[PDB]
Amino acid sequence: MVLSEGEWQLVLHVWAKVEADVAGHGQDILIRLFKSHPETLEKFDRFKHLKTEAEMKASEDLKKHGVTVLTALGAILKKKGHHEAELKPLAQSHATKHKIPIKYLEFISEAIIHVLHSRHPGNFGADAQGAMNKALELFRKDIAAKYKELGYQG
Ligand code: HEM
Repeated sequence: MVLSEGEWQLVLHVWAKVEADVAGHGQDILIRLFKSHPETLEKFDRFKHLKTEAEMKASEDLKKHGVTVLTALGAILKKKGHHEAELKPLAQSHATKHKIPIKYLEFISEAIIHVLHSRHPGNFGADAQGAMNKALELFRKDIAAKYKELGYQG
């Protein structure tokens, strides 16, 4: 798939808002993911023990990881489709070390959309959401293809 320049502009305009508070958005997105799909929390030996949202919010480790995740995703989005170099190491660790099925990447995509919808209604109308969805679908399609090449495609 290929996004138009207009679609990338919608994606990067809302991402610029997210970047005003990377740590806050990161906490919201990961907590939304762990609450909506508790099975995903099982993949994190570091966070598996967290029992409630209050505990998740108070974890400094979880917040730091959210910043690491959003910074990586942000670098990918900014390449506007030419993200092959960035995807390689991410695909390798998530397929071989962490063992993260494409289904889970769908769950976090849903979490990202929910959080942007709640915090940025003015910059995340229908057209903007469609563009963000398309960007994340592209991300998932390319990651899936790399998974296959790496021998996982899980
Ligand atoms: C937009 C989606 C994602 C991005 C950009 C992303 C990014 C990252 C980054 C940059 C790290 C650091 C280095 C590495 O190990 O590769 C990481 C680690 C990890 N990721 Fe992701 N990830 C994504 C989705 C997921 C999902 C959906 C799961 C699980 C449900 C997952 C599980 C993990 C685990 C288990 C680790 C290591 C945690 C630790 O250091 O203890 N990732 N991810």
